[PDB]
Amino acid sequence: KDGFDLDLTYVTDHVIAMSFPSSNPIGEVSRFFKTKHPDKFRIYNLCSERGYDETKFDNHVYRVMIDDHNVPTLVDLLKFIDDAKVWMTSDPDHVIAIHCKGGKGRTGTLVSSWLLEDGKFDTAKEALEYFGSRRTGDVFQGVETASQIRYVGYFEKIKKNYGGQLPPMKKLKVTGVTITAIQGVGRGNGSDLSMQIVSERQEVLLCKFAEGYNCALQYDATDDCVTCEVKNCPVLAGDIKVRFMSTSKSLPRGYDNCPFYFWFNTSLVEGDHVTLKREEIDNPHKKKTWKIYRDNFTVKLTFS
Repeated sequence: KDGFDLDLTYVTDHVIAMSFPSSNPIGEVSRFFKTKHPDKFRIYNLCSERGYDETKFDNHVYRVMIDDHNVPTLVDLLKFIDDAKVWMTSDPDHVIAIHCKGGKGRTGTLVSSWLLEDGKFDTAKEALEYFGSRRTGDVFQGVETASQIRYVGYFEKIKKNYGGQLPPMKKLKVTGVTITAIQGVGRGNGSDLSMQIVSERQEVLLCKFAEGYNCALQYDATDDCVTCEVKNCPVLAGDIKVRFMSTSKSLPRGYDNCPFYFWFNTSLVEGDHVTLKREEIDNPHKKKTWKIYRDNFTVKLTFS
């Protein structure tokens, strides 16, 4: 129309979400920002997996390293918010454009936190539905995973309860895991399952439930659940991902190459446990899986 053919959306007049500038061919995305926002744009590339020629955008590209179907570190989220705040407030015509690839999970985690920082919404849930409504009211139109939703909620908590800065440090050891509604999940008794805890991109603990490898499994058929005592957990600090793997052929992988997983940050855990409902766990949150993960499916981690 103005001669551009692009997956690009104005979420607001000064906040753009878009797809990856590939070589949207990069020469056209580049021409677009140089034509409609000359000297007044800043681009954010959220892809851990891929960069590009940032000189097509006059070197005004800020990188946040986020894995697809995952979350930024909370530190990186807050740094992004500071960088965008300085850019956005130094000139009424400055704009920010946010992207990775799918225009959706990673992009919506940062756009929705930005919309909270700018005061347009009071709650993560409204900012999330609002971004969902600009791409396509459902929070799962805003981002892809339950951890993405959690991290926008972490930003809201930081803003509201911790003065816009990180909370006092809390460190944890996982000593137990409990999974309810286990029938129908893999072998229905925990025996196909293992659990990996990942910190700073590395495995810090692996548990294999049938074998008692760093753990001991109890299956309670009456209560339709499994408990496992977790052994040898190192002290955990910061953003932690917990992944559950299965030897079972009937238990499919969703995102992240595993049946189900989640992120949490140790300083934002309340008390001695975290319990997540089905819609709060990555992969069981998708309705295509709700004959495997029933409505009372939950994962609880116990801490010391």
